Amino acid sequence: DDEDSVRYLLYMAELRYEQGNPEKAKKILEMAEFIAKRNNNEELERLVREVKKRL
Repeated sequence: DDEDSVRYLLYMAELRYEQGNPEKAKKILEMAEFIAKRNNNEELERLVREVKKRL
């Protein structure tokens, strides 16, 4: 239900941050946040902000 698509994007933003690319990680995070806030699941947006605490 598109929830996996947010988890996929979140993992990518961590990798791009891990590889030392801060700009791409924010962009994938912006895309992951757009979809998450348009999903009916509230845990999805909780995970997004949690990942934002890691970046």
